[PDB]
Amino acid sequence: KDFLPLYFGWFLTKKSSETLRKAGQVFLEELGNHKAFKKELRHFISGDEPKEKLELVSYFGKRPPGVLHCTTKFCDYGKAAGAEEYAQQEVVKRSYGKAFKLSISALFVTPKTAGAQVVLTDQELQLWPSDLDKPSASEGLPPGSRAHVTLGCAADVQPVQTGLDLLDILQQVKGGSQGEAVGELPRGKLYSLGKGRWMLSLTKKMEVKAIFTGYYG
Ligand SMILES: [Cl-]
Repeated sequence: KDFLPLYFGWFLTKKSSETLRKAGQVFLEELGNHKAFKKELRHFISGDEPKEKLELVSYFGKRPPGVLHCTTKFCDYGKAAGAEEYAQQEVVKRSYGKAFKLSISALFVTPKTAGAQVVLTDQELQLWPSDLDKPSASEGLPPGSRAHVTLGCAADVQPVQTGLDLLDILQQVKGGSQGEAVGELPRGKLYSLGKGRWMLSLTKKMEVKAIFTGYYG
């Protein structure tokens, strides 16, 4: 029997991966120095940290090696639920190796993860899986809302958490967030969502080039 990839997704080109990685790092630096973030630090960490400055680049140390990616379907070589159905789809086979542009609308941080929110085109949405275990933070969010690029994770967090963290952030702002920004960073408006959750809504969306394919460990 033929096994499947570990996961399907869009793998950023080297240059797009470097552009987004650098924007993520700049965000972490700017956020950690922002007055609003600093005065909410005890909502973010929970230990015996001193009354000194947290460097978010250190905090989010488990950064992807190599290129960045946006996962569609985690397959675990066929062991994940829904893997075989996903992979057999015409659209997946037709798209395999195709180039796409991914639109990044926002960067976000929680105490667990840092990531970029991806807003998929209608063509890209056809590659989004139709799975069976709906996260409660996805209630009243449209399919494909979880799409993201992981930028870093805290030490004991697994990268999958980044999509759950995005969904939870999106739940906070689903009714609209006009007038609610706590402040601004150079590239957009900064939102403080409580419980260590922060979102930079980009003034101008970023656009990265990627290729749809399957990754094998
Ligand atoms: Cl979703």
